[PDB]
Amino acid sequence: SLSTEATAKIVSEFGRDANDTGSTEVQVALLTAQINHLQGHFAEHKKDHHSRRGLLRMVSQRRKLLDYLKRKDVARYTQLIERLGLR
Amino acid sequence: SQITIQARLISFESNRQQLWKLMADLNTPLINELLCQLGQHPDFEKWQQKGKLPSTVVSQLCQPLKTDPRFAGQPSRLYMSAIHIVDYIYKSWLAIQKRLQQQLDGKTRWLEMLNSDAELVELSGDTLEAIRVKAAEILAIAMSLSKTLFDAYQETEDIKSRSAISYLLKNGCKLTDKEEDSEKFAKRRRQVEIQIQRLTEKLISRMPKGRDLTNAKWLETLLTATTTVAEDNAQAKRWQDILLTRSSSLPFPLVFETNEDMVWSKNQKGRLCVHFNGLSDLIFEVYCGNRQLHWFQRFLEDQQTKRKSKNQHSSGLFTLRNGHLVWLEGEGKGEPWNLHHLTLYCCVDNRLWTEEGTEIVRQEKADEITKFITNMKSDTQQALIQRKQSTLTRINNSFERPSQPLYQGQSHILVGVSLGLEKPATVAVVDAIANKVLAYRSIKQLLGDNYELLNRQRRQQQYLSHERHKAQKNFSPNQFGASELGQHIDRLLAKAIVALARTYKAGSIVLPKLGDMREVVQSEIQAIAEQKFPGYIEGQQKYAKQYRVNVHRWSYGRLIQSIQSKAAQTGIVIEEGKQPIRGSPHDKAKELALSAYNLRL
RNA sequence: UAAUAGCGCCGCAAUUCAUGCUGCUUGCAGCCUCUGAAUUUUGUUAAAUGAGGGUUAGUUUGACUGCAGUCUUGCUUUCUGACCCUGGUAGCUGCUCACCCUGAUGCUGCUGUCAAUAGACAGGAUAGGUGCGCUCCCAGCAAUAAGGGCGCGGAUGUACUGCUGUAGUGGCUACUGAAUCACCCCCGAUCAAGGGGGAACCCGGGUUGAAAGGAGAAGUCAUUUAAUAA
Repeated sequence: SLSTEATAKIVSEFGRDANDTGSTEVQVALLTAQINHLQGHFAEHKKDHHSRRGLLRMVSQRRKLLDYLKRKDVARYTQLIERLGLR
Repeated sequence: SQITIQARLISFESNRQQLWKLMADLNTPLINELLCQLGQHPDFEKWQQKGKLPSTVVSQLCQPLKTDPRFAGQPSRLYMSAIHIVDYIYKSWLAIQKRLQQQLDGKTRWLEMLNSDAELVELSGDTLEAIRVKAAEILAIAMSLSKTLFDAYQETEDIKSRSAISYLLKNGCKLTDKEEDSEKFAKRRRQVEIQIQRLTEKLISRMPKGRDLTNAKWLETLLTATTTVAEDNAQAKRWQDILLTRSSSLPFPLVFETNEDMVWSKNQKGRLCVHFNGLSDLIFEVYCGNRQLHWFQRFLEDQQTKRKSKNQHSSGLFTLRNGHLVWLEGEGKGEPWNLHHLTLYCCVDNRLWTEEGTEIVRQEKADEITKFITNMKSDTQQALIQRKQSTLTRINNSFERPSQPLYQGQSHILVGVSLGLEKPATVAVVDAIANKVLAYRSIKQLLGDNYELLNRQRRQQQYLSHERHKAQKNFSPNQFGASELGQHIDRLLAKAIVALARTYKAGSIVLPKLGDMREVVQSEIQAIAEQKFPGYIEGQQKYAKQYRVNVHRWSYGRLIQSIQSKAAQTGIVIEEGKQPIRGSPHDKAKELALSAYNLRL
């Protein structure tokens, strides 16, 4: 999981205001940071079957938050996808 | 009659690495030739209807793949190994599917036919006695009885009077006076409905999957799933089912179906050596215990005897039949050809060891080849016949071999073996003309000094099943079971039963027609559980877990095979019969042997 | 302190016969000295089973020829012995927790010493409960079965381990500590390789624990762990 400094850095950059501890844009940015660091380890230690459980949860949570934001506000959804480099 | 023996093969890296590269490259057309039939082939449903693969189709898919830029680097015998394996994969899978289709139809007839006594009265518009009288007429006509009654129901509808034929069939081809409980009938008719449902859920089976060593689909899916967003729950789960899949680490084995495509020799150091057709640069050294060495010396003696005799003796009687070359998985770190272990598994027909046994195979093949030639009676067909006629003349020229008189047993003395859940075996030796039991054995006698091993097997199954549960909750790789102990116990009983059959000069060993006990129990316990937890499906599954699990762990097919193998190596005939539903384990064994004796005519 | 009960095994006490023991009537009479089946009972320095994790190309189960002489290979497994350990730091990573109640196929349970903090040090497979074990039972913990209660911010169009967080417990990779044995001791080789020196006993030769083998490929179902979904 992320360092303390790394979370604080990510919430301050995706949060719309000093009040955002966990808007849908902050929650997807923290799952995205985790997934990138986890793909770099799980492709190397292919035998680590306890980390595949962690990845498949963490990707599935991101997709639900994105589908919710798509219907709620397509402009916020489009800007979030750009800023996270997703397709 | 056949057995498999084995040795590890040793050879310097360059040879164990070159062979690995050919098998990692061969393993791939073993997958592309399944896909060329899995989805590509248009006729596939005609094969599923017939239950058999056409004898040339895999070769006709492989021949143009021999020049493929991906597959072209391999010897002519490695392509025949590919064609062999893919032929056997589908020739098995289609034959599994056909018997399931036949069972589903063969019970769909019965679910339509199985009626309550009140339904027979309504459907006939007549009395249940009129039905008993017509059932008595049908038995009088009939006198394969069960088959004849199913034929007489298919044909001959006879103004719905075939309802009386269904009355015979549900009563086990016999007349019955009693009128049945509709609750017992409801359980009975429900078991048939459950078996129909489960057969369809099984018949919808997966296609054969090849050993993809590349991880390419898995790596592509990983980078897809982590960098992109799925458009559907079905797509997000499709990536999960791929990412959870464990990939294979070993290529398919080479199969050498011609015994002469292995060449044997003796090394300067006195050790035995082998080489394969198309790999004749790569000499390998045999390493095996002296408990098995006598076959590997016999391989070389069979070969030298033919070569010393200007090919006038045939490998139609060579002790080696076919070889399967396989990489057994090693442990720790290293390149695959330094980590794994080349092992050569030789199929051997054990009755070729002796001269008296070789003469059986000479007569068996000489009769089969004579018939084949007379059935053929083409261009290359003319050369196939010359090869068969030349085998038929050469097979008469004998190898110098060990002599041992054949076993002979008394045609009236039989060993009955009774299998069950609590007693894996129990034995009665019957003189069938005296109607006299010569001896009985229970398990405590039937493996003597080893009787502690049954208690060990039950402790080990229970202990290890709990440890596997605890280990899975922690994602530990430690996953172990009593399978090799159960295999040893089934072999101890197989030796003791045949030693007992030899002791009393028995003419045969009798084994029960157990059939598919696992599926039968699974439907009986479900039809019952549905009456005790209606609507609560989780409670229905929990109803008798330990009984259903003990039936799925019951090794009856492996004990039946272990006895068959050891009996046929000794020369004792195997016979079969219905095992009684009631009586003690001894009475079951007694009546089983007497039933198999009564079935002689 | 506690663990009374339930369930599975292990013998021990009997009772009933036989697949056994004496006869000739080759099928009866007779009993339980053995060897075995069935039921019941029992937990008496009775007897018998008895899963903390690991270690040897180990020994014996082998082939051929008339029980004697030749040849012998180190494969895949099951036991019995014996010995060793109860681990070390260097990264990567999963899960779990605002705080409470219920407490799960949940974790933990040995001897001695110092602390009496939660942990070190030295011993060790006798290691909570019984003759021996359990998903059962007792004791402590319980966030990491599950359900319910419920505080304050963000979000609030159905998403919300998403906040209250530095520890707990795992997984994996690299290096490393001990045993690398089959009567002990010593020097080595692990796709190979053996050699040297002793103790004890039997009648200068042996002995110094035994067993099993049909394998590959594909498909399926049984519970049981994880993820996902309505």
